Parts: sequence; C-alpha cells; structure tokens
Amino acid sequence: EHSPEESERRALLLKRWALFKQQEHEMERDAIRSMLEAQQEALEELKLESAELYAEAIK
Amino acid sequence: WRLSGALCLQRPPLITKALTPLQEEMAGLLQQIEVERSLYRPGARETEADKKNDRTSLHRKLDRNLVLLVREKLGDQDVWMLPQVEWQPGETLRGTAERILATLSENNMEAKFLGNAPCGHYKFKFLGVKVFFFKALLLTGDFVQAGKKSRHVWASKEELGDYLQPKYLAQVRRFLL
Amino acid sequence: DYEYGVLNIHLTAYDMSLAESYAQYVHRLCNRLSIKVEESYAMPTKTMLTTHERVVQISGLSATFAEIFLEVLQSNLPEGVRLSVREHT
RNA sequence: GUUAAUGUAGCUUAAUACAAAGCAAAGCACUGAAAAUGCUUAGAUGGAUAUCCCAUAAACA
Repeated sequence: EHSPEESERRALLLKRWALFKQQEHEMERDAIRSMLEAQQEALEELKLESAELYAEAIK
Repeated sequence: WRLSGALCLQRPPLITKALTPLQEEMAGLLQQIEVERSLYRPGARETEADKKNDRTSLHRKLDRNLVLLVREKLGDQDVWMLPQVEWQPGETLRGTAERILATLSENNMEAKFLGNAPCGHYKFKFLGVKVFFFKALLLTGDFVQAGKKSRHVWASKEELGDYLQPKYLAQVRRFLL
Repeated sequence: DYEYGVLNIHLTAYDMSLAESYAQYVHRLCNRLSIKVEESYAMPTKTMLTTHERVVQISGLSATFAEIFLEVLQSNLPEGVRLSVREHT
C-alpha cells in the first residue's frame, strides 16, 4: 500500500503532467488556427495575382 | 510574370524523449495486470554520430523534425532558398509539388500529398515574381545522393531564420511546426 | 466537392494496456480537436509471441489540420507504439 | 508621421456597481468507445478617460 508521502509525491507529478499537457493542448489548438489562418491567408494572396491559377489548385 | 513553385518539406521526429522513472514504475504495475487481464539489423537511434557535419544528408537529425532548404540560383539572383522550381498554370500545386520532390532532390523519398491547398505565398519584387510554399507529410525518407554538390540543408526552423532573412522568406515559420 | 476520407488508425503495441491507454488517449486528442471517432474496434492477436492492435477510427481532416495532427501523435508517442494511417475500406 | 487598424482568457459590449462575470474548454477516476457521472486543473483589464494613449501591424509611407 502506498504511503501518504508516496501519494503526495504522486499527486504532485500528476499536477505537473496535467500542466504540461494542457499547455501542449493550448499550443496545439493555436497551431491549428495559425496554420489554417496562414493557409487561408495564403489562399487570398495568389487570388489577387491570378485567380485562374487556383482553378487547377482547388481541384 | 515569372511563375515559381516551392515545397516546404516536413520530416517527422523519429524518437521522442524518454519517459520519466516515475512513469516506469507505473508502467511495470500496469504491465503485470495487463498479462492477467489479457484477452486471448536495426538502424542507430541517431545516425549523426559518424557524420557530425552532414547537413546535406537527409538524416541531419533524428530526434527532431527537419525541413529541406536548398540553395537556388535564378536568372538574376543567387540566394539561399526553400526548395524552388518553375511551374506552369496547367500543372496543379500537387503536380508542381510532386515535381519538386523528384526534380530538385532526385530521390526516392516517400511523401503523400493529401491537401491541395497551399500554406504560404510570398512575393519578391525589384519583375513581378511569387513563390508557392506547399506542405506535405513524410512517413519516411530515402534521400539518395546525400553528398550533392548543392547546398541542400534539412532544418525545420532553427536555420530558417539564419538562412532566410527577409520576412517574405523568414515568415515560413508561421505555418511550420 | 472533395473532403478528407475517413482513415482508420491501427495502434499496434505488444502491451495490451498501453495500446488501450494510447487508444483512449488519442481518442481524447480526437474529440478535443473535434475529430469524430465512429468505432474503436480491436484486432485479433498476431500469433507467431503475440501483439495487440486497436483501431481508432478517424473521420474528417483538413490540409493544415492533418499536418499538425500527425506530428502531435508522433510526439504523444509514449513508448514503443507503431503508428499507422490507412484509408478505410 | 498621415490614414488606418488593435489594446478583458477560445467567445461576449459580462462588468465597470454589489463581481474582473458567464460561456467555450481541461486532468483524473468510472474500463467496450463516446457520452453521462464524481473529484479536480489553467487562466485576462499590456491601457486611459465621458477620443486621446503608448505598444503592436498594415495601405500611404
């Protein structure tokens, strides 16, 4: 049976593990938006130069 | 107008960091119950040890991701560039992307193009020109001719700033991991 | 009108619990990112020692979304699990 | 610098009063999966007044 100190030690690492994961999830969600925004921003850039080029691309 | 296509290749990180010892003891505990409740030549971890300088070789790093970066020469310019090639309206971005895989690198690298939508476009003007930055996923990479005379370099983001200074080339990090 | 097909992920690991833990974990990754998971089917043992393979169905991806997700799965890789992405039958 | 944006936490003109609120969202437990459910985790006025303001980022430049 785990001792209360052992549980306290384990309780701390779960907090660290949860903190690391939640930071990763927040960064991951921002990465999805940033790439999507850049990809959507990328779509607009070429459209100004020549919309015909995307006609092949969108397929 | 000068139509130029480019590809921002992505190399997966092979090995993640080792698990903490506190996880190992829990891993041992779950393994013991796992058996009870059960229902019915290898490559080096890091292949850079011998090289120490082979930026050209695809396997410049194995613990972390890499992005191909190839010095390119244009009619009036010679600057360090992301993999670049000349493309035509008839060819779609994936077709242009596929051509970059074999044209510049001339290798049997394994890549799959799932999304035709491009991720980045940046224009440099003096003649109007535009560079197309595509994205793809690599399950594995077989880069033949590691020691090419060209200055192709596999670096994800650390060397992107060093070799690609202007924001038109230093903003590739925006859609990079 | 074309969209990413539904691609099954076959998580093969010698440890049953690790595959299940990763299968639950990756599913937690899926739902948070709004990835629909229709099924979590389990394959039979790979009799030769034996290994255990667990299916995590994934339906719906985007060009930018796919690129970010696959690397995150690689980083999430806890220990000695082989990732797999295959188009659904 | 001229025009123009952008300045509570994913979202909100919730709020400046008696509170920086509600909502989205998370970890673990519970073992088909998910959901439900219990215990729990991380948070903001970069800033003012009844437009300036500096920071930031654009077309002018």
